[PDB]
Amino acid sequence: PRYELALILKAMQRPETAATLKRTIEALMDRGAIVRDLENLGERALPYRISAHSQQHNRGGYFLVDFYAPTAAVESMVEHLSRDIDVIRGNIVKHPLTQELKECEGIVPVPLAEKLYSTKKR
Amino acid sequence: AKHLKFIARTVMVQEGNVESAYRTLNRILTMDGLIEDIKHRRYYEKPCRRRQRESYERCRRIYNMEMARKINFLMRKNRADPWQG
Amino acid sequence: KFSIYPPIPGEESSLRWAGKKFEEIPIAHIKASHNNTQIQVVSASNEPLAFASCGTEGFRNAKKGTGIAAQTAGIAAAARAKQKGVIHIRVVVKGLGPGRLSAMHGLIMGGLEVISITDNTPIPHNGCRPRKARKL
Amino acid sequence: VESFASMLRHSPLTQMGPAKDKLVIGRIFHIVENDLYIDFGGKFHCVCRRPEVDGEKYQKGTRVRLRLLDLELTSRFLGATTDTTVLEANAVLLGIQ
Amino acid sequence: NEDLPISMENPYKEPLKKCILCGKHVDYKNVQLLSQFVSPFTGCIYGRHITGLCGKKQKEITKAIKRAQIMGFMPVTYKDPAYLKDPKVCNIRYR
Amino acid sequence: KNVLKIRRRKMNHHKYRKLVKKT
Amino acid sequence: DPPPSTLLKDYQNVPGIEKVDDVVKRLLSLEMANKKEMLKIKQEQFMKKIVANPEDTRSLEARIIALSVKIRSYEEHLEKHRKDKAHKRYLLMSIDQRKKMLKNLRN
Amino acid sequence: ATPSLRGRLARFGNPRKPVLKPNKPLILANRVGERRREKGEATCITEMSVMMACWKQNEFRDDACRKEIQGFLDCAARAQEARKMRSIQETLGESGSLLPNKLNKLLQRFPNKPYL
Amino acid sequence: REVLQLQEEVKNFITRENLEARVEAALDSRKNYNWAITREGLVVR
RNA sequence: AAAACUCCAGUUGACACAAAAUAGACUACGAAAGUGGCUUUAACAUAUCUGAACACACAAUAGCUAAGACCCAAACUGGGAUUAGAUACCCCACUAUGCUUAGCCCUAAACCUCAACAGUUCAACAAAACUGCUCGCCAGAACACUACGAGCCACAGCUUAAAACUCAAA
Ligand SMILES: [Mg+2]
Ligand SMILES: [Mg+2]
Ligand SMILES: [Mg+2]
Ligand SMILES: [Mg+2]
Ligand SMILES: [Mg+2]
Ligand SMILES: [Mg+2]
Ligand SMILES: [Mg+2]
Ligand SMILES: [Mg+2]
Ligand SMILES: [Mg+2]
Ligand SMILES: [Zn+2]
Repeated sequence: PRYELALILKAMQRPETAATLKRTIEALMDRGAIVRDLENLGERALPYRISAHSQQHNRGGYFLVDFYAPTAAVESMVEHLSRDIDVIRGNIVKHPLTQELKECEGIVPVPLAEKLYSTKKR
Repeated sequence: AKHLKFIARTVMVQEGNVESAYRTLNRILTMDGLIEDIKHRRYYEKPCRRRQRESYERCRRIYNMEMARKINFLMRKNRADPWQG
Repeated sequence: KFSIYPPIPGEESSLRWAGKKFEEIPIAHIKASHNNTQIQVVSASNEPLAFASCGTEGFRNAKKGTGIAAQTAGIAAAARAKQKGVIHIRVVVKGLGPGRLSAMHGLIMGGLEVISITDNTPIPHNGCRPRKARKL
Repeated sequence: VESFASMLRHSPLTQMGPAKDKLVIGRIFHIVENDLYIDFGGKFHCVCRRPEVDGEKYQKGTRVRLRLLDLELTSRFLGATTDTTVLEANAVLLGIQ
Repeated sequence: NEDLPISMENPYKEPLKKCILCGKHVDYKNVQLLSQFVSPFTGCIYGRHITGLCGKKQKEITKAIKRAQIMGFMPVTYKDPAYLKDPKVCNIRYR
Repeated sequence: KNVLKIRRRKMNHHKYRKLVKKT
Repeated sequence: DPPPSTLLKDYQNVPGIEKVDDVVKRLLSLEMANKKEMLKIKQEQFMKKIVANPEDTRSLEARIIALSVKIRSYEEHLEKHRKDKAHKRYLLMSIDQRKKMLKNLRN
Repeated sequence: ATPSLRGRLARFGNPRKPVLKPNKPLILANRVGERRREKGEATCITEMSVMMACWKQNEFRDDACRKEIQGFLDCAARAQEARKMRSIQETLGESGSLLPNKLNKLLQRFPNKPYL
Repeated sequence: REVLQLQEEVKNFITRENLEARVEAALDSRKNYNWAITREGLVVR
């Protein structure tokens, strides 16, 4: 099935960022994945500080990938990007649009429940 | 901690109105349900009596909301009796 | 027109105090609790300016956790702050307590100007288990 | 001879439809010093407050135009086997004649 | 006979009202929307009676909020200051 | 409701525990 | 135990499987998807090998082969998770129902 | 706006477990609860704080304490006048919040019934 | 009909030689998913 | 109030095998026990029903066996208080333990005390009264979650389970 990799790496220059990206895609191909496309979210200041493998980082580059891969590729890539230092975080998830949206007909009015108690004068 | 300071749970003073600042602060905290949580987490709350408190609070909310609905529904009826005899 | 929200290091902040930006203003810190409240004043760069407490004022176990003791501690800390040359202050409060609301009035009477009030009280997301409930 | 079914099919209410968001003309039959009760149509009268403008221009037989929400105010609560009523009808007025 | 009623549906039926997001899609990346759906100061998630949307969408957006928080797109304590000058959907009373 | 029989069983079981602790 | 590269169940009537690219055939292979695709391919193989009339799930033999493939799935899951009491109970109940229907089929 | 109670209580047709477990049966009562006090009155604390300050500075010099001692006395008198004012206010009727007596009167002029 | 979409999208699928151009193009480009919605349900960017 | 710590406390920076605010006014999953931080994997029986106390598989917390884990809480214990006395309620410190592994024990007010299946419209209290079929259970109180006997990795136990004497009540 489809797998979206959300990638958050440290703020650094285009050459080494592209090096990290190409080696990650090489790891995908080695595991046997097929990349659909690459999406750049861009560089942004992180909301909260993070302690990486060896440092702390306040700014970070957000990238996103979508690809196809088997199951074991998931864990293999998780451990790969965990051993990787340039990446701050990497998370694999599934595609939302693959879950076809159930057709909605609006919100039904909930009538107040009744007959919880018997007819008694008390 | 590692989050930035002076964004959350803040309130800016205007014209040195410290009392109104703290009033707005505790109002928003209670509307978010924070002072309640703090005073309850002072001591540990067992799951059983937690569930009991929670169910009682649900029923209390239900009864109070329905009473308020009927009060707002019947406030207009409280007027000068037109037909005395 | 007034914005209740505080400023941000990213521009723009159109409000200074004594010709200074919001960030570099000193911080008053308050640690409130049942039996005692501890107050401190620190610079923007972590440099502790003034520190005092109800115990240093000379209040006893029953009376450390009161509003009058908090007011006195605020008066003393404001005296120290005015001696060292501090006028404006950003307030930070931590925890519940009787003298919580009273420390601010104490500082004001001492002669400081609180510009903002921040409540960095501890809230655990079910992190740790507190003590067991008392049976009064 | 005409059946009640025919008279209902040609009735003013079947052509009126939903009472909400509809104008209607009416008159008053009883009026207290502070409020006035308009008999406009259907079963119930609608009680209303005297407006600040043109206060004295409200007497018996005055034809006032006004809208209405429903011809009967009711509501069912948690312990109400039969819904509480008001014996009245909510309405808002914005003109006369 | 002809004037009599007949079994028939009610065309006065008001169509079932739909929440602002009943039809639209939600993701863990629309930090703008997911910050509109949370308290600005404390970071607490506004409940259903504050928000005013259906339970399915509330569940989706709250799970997405938690995912973004743990992922890094959003903080946990303080709402992002840049998203404050946006439409206020969630009703409140303190101001 | 009343729990007198429950308390009877309670004291029976407690006395039995004590008896077994002794013997 | 079908191969991994075998395309999915649904994409068999279409004649575009040969003309389409090799990467497309690969991503259409059932090895990419979850194992329930593999399981339905298996039960189709069994029904084509055994049953005279396929496309008849109401049949006792179809129910039996479905439960057998599900039982082997649960067996593999338990062998990977020796501690999964829920799936163990499900497997036991499934074997019991399978024996019940084998009995009534023999009858 | 109100929360539903379809399958919250333990009912016969309710298959799953119950959500709510109220001690008493939940039926709309025909009387409203009566108002309560808020806390124990307190005031003039800052006034007597200034007084004690000036006292310990000037060794009980009343002609110099005049300002804050007068302020303290005036604040005590104001607080007592305010107590009398809020008392007569509660007697004449709370503004915005109607009185429980007349509310109960209305509810018993048109009460709810759980029975037929 | 469903096969044809992902059949044509194979051209969009990157590969090894397309990598050293698509990476640069993507990192040079910028894209966001953020968008809000008002009371009535109108999208706003 | 005492006792305890001052290698104490406040701000700031780095850091966990611990438990997972708000959402949740939601009522969903699981047969039950139970499950509400995030991602991935596998997966959520039976298209007549009932059905083993001759079986099998589970079975909260607590407890046991051998390694490990240490924020916090805490049986026990110690000390300080109160009390005529306090082996407790209050306070401080700490331990088994609560946690991850491979096993064992197999009990709860395990109750929503309301059996499963297919359906309909009055003793009192409680959660209105009922119909057709099916399995299980009950026969005055107490002796009795007991004795004897039989089985269990359990050896202060668990399951099954009486009898004698006494009373006219319970
Ligand atoms: Mg009860
Ligand atoms: Mg909650
Ligand atoms: Mg254990
Ligand atoms: Mg230990
Ligand atoms: Mg239970
Ligand atoms: Mg039972
Ligand atoms: Mg049964
Ligand atoms: Mg027992
Ligand atoms: Mg025994
Ligand atoms: Zn919706």
